[PDB]
Amino acid sequence: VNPTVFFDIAVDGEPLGRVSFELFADKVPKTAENFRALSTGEKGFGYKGSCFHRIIPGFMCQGGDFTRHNGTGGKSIYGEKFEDENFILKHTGPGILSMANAGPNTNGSQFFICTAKTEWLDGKHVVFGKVKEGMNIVEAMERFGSRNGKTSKKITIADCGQLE
Repeated sequence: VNPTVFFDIAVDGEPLGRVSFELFADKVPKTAENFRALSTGEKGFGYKGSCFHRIIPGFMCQGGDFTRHNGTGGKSIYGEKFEDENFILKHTGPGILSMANAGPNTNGSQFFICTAKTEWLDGKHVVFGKVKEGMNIVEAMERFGSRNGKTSKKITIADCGQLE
């Protein structure tokens, strides 16, 4: 009833496992359709084959930059950027899926998964989903990042698509 999508994660090519995310289209529909369409790839472009470029252990895993692969690109299904839809949902704990951005109303395609409650980001980043299964795979990816976010291994979304 809320869509579910999955990413299959690979570390330098070696399969790691699958993470599935429930997307709260009931509360943040524009934001959640944007992540759903990029996971299926149905508009022509999307997340398949891209990497997690910034992983800061004990905080969050960030990816979604499918154009420049380092945090300087990405785009939404609506344009380069779109507005912050609302701030109903908050960063209550691990598994929260929230949009990364560069300031007010600059959402594109980059997202991050919280591995901690990060209440200081409330009202600054739009929360739109959470880990349904595979939290242990997010924990395992977290072991490859560092204090400044550089990764030891290339963490890529080998495959991704919808499940519900």
